Amino acid sequence: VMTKEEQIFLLAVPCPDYIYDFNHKGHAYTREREVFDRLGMIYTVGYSVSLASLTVAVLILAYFRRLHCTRNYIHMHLFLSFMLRAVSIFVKDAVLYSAGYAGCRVAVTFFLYFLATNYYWILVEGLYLHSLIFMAFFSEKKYLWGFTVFGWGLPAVFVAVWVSVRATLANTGCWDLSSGNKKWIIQVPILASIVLNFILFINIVRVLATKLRETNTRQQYRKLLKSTLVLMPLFGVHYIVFMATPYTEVSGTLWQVQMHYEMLFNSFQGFFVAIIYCFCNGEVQAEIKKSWSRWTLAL
Amino acid sequence: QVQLQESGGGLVQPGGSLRLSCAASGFTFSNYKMNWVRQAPGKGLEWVSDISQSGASISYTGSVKGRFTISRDNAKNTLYLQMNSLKPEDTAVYYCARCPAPFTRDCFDVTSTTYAYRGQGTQVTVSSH
Amino acid sequence: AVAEIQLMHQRAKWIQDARRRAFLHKLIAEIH
Amino acid sequence: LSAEDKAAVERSKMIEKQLQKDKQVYRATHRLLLLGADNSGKSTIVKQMRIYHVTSGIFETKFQVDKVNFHMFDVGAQRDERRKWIQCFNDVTAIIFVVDSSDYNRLQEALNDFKSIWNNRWLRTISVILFLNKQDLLAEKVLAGKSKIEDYFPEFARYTTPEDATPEPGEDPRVTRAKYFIRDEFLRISTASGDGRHYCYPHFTCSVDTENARRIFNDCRDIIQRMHLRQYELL
Amino acid sequence: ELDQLRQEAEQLKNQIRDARKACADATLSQITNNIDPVGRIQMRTRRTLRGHLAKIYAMHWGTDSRLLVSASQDGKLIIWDSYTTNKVHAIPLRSSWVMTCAYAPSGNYVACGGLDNICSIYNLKTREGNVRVSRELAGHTGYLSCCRFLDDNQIVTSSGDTTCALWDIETGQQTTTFTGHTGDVMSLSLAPDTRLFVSGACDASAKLWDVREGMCRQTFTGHESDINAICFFPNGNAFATGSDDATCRLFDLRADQELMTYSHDNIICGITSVSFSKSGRLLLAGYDDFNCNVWDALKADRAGVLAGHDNRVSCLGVTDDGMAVATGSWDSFLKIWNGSS
Amino acid sequence: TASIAQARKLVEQLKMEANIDRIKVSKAAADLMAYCEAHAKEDPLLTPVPASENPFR
Repeated sequence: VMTKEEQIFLLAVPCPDYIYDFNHKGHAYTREREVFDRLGMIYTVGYSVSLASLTVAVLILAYFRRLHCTRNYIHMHLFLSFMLRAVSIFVKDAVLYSAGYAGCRVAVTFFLYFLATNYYWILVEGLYLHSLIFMAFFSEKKYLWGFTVFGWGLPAVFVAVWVSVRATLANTGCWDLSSGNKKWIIQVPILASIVLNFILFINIVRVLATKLRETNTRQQYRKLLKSTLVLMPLFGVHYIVFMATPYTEVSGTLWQVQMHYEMLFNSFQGFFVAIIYCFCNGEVQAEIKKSWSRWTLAL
Repeated sequence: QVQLQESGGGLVQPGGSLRLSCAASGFTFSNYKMNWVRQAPGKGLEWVSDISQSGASISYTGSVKGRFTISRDNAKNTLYLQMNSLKPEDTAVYYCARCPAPFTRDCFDVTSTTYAYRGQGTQVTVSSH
Repeated sequence: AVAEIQLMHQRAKWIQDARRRAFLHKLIAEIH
Repeated sequence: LSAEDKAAVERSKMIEKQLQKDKQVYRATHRLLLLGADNSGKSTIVKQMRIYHVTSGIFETKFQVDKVNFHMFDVGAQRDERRKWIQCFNDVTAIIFVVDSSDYNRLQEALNDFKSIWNNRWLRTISVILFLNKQDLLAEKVLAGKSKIEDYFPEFARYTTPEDATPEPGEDPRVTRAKYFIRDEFLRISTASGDGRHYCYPHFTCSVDTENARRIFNDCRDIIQRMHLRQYELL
Repeated sequence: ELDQLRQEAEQLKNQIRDARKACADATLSQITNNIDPVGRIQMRTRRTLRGHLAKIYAMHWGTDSRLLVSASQDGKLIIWDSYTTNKVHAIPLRSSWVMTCAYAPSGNYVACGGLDNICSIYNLKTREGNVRVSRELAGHTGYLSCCRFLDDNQIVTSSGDTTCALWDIETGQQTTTFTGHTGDVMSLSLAPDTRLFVSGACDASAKLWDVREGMCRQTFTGHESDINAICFFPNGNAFATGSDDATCRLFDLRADQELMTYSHDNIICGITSVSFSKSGRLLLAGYDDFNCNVWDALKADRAGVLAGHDNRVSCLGVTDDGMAVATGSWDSFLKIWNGSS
Repeated sequence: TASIAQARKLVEQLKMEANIDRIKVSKAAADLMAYCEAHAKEDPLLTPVPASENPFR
């Protein structure tokens, strides 16, 4: 562990004589790299594509003032969280790759905070969608400030608590290295959040069933399947697929496929969400067509 | 001025055949939906049948369904109504009504007693002598 | 386990172990 | 900035905050449009909802159900021509269309009115709540047997009771068949056009039953939820 | 008896048609072909009004062309300053379903009405500066479709009961009644001298009435569907009518015949609001296709298109000096359009 | 009923409308063209106004 098996191993030194190996005579004077590089390239490309698509979608949505609504505001917040997560990941990759420097800890903290905010906004999307059926329908509908506080301050509070605990307990150089169960302080909430979001997804599906049978025919099942497919990226369903898998050694089979699945689906989640909610949306397409027609007529 | 003139009617024996003609002038006949209304003695206006612009969708009321046939001729700008197997309860005055708006599928005030886009109508009396 | 957090922890652990392993290998190559 | 300009700005700000309060009040209150024939029991429903609370032109009734305010508007004094002012109700939460099921002769008029309001250009995105009123009168008329719906509607001869029917346990099967025939006759017209942008909620009303307003409540809730499902393109 | 009267009426109609044919020698478009065409017209949205909660139904410009009144189905009547976009007054309305509004020429009173069949007039120059219901007018048996002030004490209103009324503010009772329409009267236009007014009904008819005398003068039935809007020419000898048949028609009082027809194959939806410019050279008509069209009043050509409304345009007004055109739409936004060099 | 009275009133209205002098449509069209041309320079919509004089800037 670390470079301390030489500084504290001065006893220029004979053989230890208490180790079965390292014969007492005399005196003391690739595949993992390939898979790591492949995963890095895959998730870097995915995050770059997602960032480009999301910033284009944000610009398009901000251009049209009529699209301004609570649902679109929450979508904009989610897109901003995804963009910040991608930027933080890129900065962390640049800094850590290619000893207690302030920049290391700052980059790690920013990456963790942006990841937590992204997960919390993914949860907030499902929370608002579920509220629109049970809480909101027939009740004040605006809760933008409350959801914003929940998605920003609470991740900030828990990240600050984790930073304080790390500084007080170990503070061992860069904070990339994990020390004990302290990392769970970040892992325990976020994963649980995802679980809650998953539950909400199921509830949404239940709603998406109970109305359809009221209005009726295999077209009902086709529409239900389409709605489930377009709602899967929003709720982060793919997280629960490999959430149950604990920490595993790099030289393994389950770990490698889990890492590939995560670095593909999480990377493409932003791109899929942008396509679904900003390119296939009827209102956005209609507004773009109207703007293009007006521009052509004016010119 | 939008006007419609109706021809055909009078005394008719029960179970016979009758032809009602309507000539409309002052507007494009192919653009508007056409309707037939009846007013019985002591009873209000009631919708009978309707035909669309192209005649693809033709509908009748349940009282006379399968008994009356309504058609239109855009080239001659006229409306025809063939009535067969008449009944004494059909003794009434017939009005031909036009859709209030063009290129629409809904008729709102066709059966209205003060509707202006309708003809004077003709009396048909199904009696046995 | 969070995917990104687990990956970064494993990569940092491998780096820390591999620098030590390279040091040990280069120190023992001269001896043997 | 001029003093007069500053006074105008502050007065505009006061007007803006008043309008914001008015908007907050308005969004929490739903609006409903009542339609029906003269012989229909619309007046009885209005009287019941007024007493329970939970020249003139138009009548307004305010009732609160589950801490939710509803304003129901009824036509007070208007001519038989309704092709123009109906466009004023293109943004109402729901349209309660009450139909008298006891008058077979005027049932065709009710069907024509429902078809006209269902296919209206400015009523395409407005859901209509259907109340088949006078259920007791319809049951008594069916049990009497003096008049049959076959003469008025020949299609009733070939009609069959739906499998998914839920009749009252102490109800004659003929009454159930007739009421479901009327319900399906309305449903065929409703489903003939619309493409799913607006929905119909056929309910059987006894004109004295208390649940009716609650039913509307539930119906309106569903509509709002469906509206949300049309915002996310889930339907 | 009835048959003889109907035959006499038909003979009189035929005689009137023969007289109209005899007095018609050349078409308006035939002699306007030698004038310079107006050409393409482009107008930009200088100002946008926001704050209403429901669809805008009607609006009216003031005498000074600075303050305007906007009516929306949310039960609020809002006075807008066209220059600085500041709101002057926000009058709460007892009846939320308001279909028309009017602004007095002196700017001291504002009128509104709708499905309640009551014409409510409020005083904007109260002693304490608080708007209160100055007067309520009752007697119409139909929805109030259009109201226009004549002076500080008289107003002309039209309702759906095929009847127009003249109301005196001091007494609150009708003084002159105009009858003769068969369909619902939609809108009326006052002459510049306030001596005659022409109103269109939902029977493809437009009738001219005298305020002081109180009987119809000319009747025009050149349209095919219900006429929704009508505007008066600046000279006072002509008017224009827009109907659901996607066709505008220009009628002349002295000629007693239609002057020009404005229609095109690409436009098939109804017409909601029409108005003339200061000189009458251009006719602005809002349609159900979420926009307005400015037609050349002489050559019957589409001079320009004003688009940018998310819903149908309900009301269109032109200032007295013609500085800008205010168009209200059901999207709860009122847009001010003007041209630039 | 009032049908007879309404018909008589309509006949009287048609009679009083018939006995009016009608100007030829050509003269009315010429007068309208002259009026439009006279006020053409006073129409801000027909002739755009420079932003210096236009208050809607």
